[PDB]
Amino acid sequence: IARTFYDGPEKNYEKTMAILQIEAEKAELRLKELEVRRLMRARGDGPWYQYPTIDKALIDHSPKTTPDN
Amino acid sequence: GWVRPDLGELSKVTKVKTDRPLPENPYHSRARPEPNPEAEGDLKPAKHGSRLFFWTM
Ligand SMILES: CCCCCCCCCCCCCCCCC[C@@H](O)O[C@H](CO[C@H](O)CCCCCCCCCCCCCCC)COP(=O)(O)OCC[N+](C)(C)C
Repeated sequence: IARTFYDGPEKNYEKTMAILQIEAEKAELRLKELEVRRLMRARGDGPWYQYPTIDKALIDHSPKTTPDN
Repeated sequence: GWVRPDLGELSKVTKVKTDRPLPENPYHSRARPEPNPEAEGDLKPAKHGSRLFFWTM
């Protein structure tokens, strides 16, 4: 029965280790992502949460019929 | 010996030569804040996919 239908314990052992490593990495990544999101929303210095500002290319840098603009 | 200017002359844009130095900062501007650094590097696939709850990709 063991030869025909089942395998050794080493296979399940090492598969369990691989699964545990994947899940632990995923958990640490989720926590890190939450912290990064909080920091980016608080500060705004990162790529995320970059709300638009007025484009400076719309400014007209020409004499304005009045020296004091 | 004065000649009256013709039409279209007094409205011309003319060059003027002066010794007055060009102002360095007439608007009295401050130092602009430093921008966000860049998005540098090569894109790599997401680590363990989406990582959303039970999904494996
Ligand atoms: C000498 C013996 C004396 C005592 C006899 C004891 C009787 C025991 C027989 C009863 C078997 C119970 C069913 C359990 C089947 C296990 C299914 C599965 O777990 O096994 C698969 C193995 O496949 C097997 O071939 C399963 C075949 C059994 C199919 C059962 C069907 C029986 C129904 C018969 C009904 C009558 C039909 C006629 C209708 C009129 C696993 O697939 P695989 O991942 O690859 O193999 C991994 C292990 N390896 C790598 C070491 C090989």
